[PDB]
Amino acid sequence: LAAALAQAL
Ligand SMILES: *C(=O)c1ccc(-c2ccc(C(=O)OCC)cn2)nc1
Ligand SMILES: *NNC(=O)c1ccc(-c2ccc(C(N)=O)cn2)nc1
Ligand SMILES: CCc1ccccc1
Ligand SMILES: Cc1ccccc1C
Repeated sequence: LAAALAQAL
């Protein structure tokens, strides 16, 4: 999940 969101940055 972290990566799925972190892709924004
Ligand atoms: C949410 O973005 C997210 C993505 C990927 C993972 C995750 C956890 C563990 C592995 C892995 O290969 O573990 C082997 C011990 C890969 N991806 N978690 C959360
Ligand atoms: N929000 N995105 C990031 O912080 C981020 C974007 C892209 C990458 C990344 C990592 C590794 C490669 C590669 N060719 O090995 C390319 N892009 N990391 C973080
Ligand atoms: C694509 C997720 C990510 C974001 C920032 C740094 C590394 C990786
Ligand atoms: C590992 C991680 C966690 C939360 C936001 C961004 C990144 C790259």
